[PDB]
Amino acid sequence: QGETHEFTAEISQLMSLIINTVYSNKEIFLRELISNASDALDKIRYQALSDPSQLESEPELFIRIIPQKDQKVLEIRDSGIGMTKADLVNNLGTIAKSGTKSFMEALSAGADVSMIGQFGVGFYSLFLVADHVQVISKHNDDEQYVWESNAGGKFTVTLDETNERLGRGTMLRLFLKEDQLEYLEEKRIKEVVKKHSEFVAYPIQLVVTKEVEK
Ligand SMILES: Nc1ncnc2c1ncn2[C@@H]1O[C@H](COP(=O)(O)OP(=O)(O)O)[C@@H](O)[C@H]1O
Ligand SMILES: [Mg+2]
Ligand SMILES: [Mg+2]
Repeated sequence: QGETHEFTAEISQLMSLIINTVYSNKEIFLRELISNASDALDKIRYQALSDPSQLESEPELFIRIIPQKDQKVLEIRDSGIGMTKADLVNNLGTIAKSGTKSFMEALSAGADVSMIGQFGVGFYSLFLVADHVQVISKHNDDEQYVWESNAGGKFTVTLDETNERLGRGTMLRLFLKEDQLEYLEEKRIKEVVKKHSEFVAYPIQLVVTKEVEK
C-alpha cells in the first residue's frame, strides 16, 4: 500500500554512478540478472531437496526473458525462491551491502564495470540500460509484492494487485533507456545470453512475438 523507503547512502551513490556511466559493455547487465535468477533457483532447489512440497507453488524451474516492445520494457523472470516483502526492503536498498564502497573505489582505480558482480551489487548493473525498474516477487512465505525504483534516492514496496501472478519467483521489469532498445530484439538477446550465460543449470526461455501472415 505505497510503502516508501530510502536507499542507504552508499547504494544511492552507486546507482548515480551506474546510471550515468558511459561504460562501453552495458550488455553485462543481462549476465548479472541471469546470475541472480540462477542463484534464486539454486535456493528453492536447495529447499526442495529436503522438502519437495516447496516446489508446488510452481513446479518448473526456469529463467524466462520477455521483451515487451510496445512498452519499451524487458522482463526477466525466474521461478526461484522469491522475496517476501521484508526481503525486498532488506535485500534491495535499505541495508548496507558489503562491497558497495569497495566497488566504487575499484571503479575510481580503473576497474571494469563488469566486475560489479564480484562485489555483491550486480543487481544495480540494470541501470546501465534502464532508468526505471519494477521487481515483482512471490515467496512461499508471503503475498506477491512489487518493489519500484526510479533511480532516485527512494523506492516503494506495494502489495501486488496489478501484475500477473508469478506462483513463485521474481520478475524484473526494466524500463529501457531510449538508446538501449536493442535489448528488446530476439537476435541481440540470444547473442548476449550465449556469450555471457553459457553455463547455467536452468533453461533460459526467450518469449518472441510474431505476426501470423500469408
Ligand atoms: N531474482 C531474484 N530472486 C531472489 N532474490 C534476488 C533476485 N535478484 C536479486 N535478489 C536479492 O537481491 C540481492 C542483491 O543481489 P546482487 O546485487 O546481484 O548481489 P548478489 O547476487 O551478489 O547477492 C541478492 O543477494 C538477493 O537476496
Ligand atoms: Mg547478483
Ligand atoms: Mg518457505
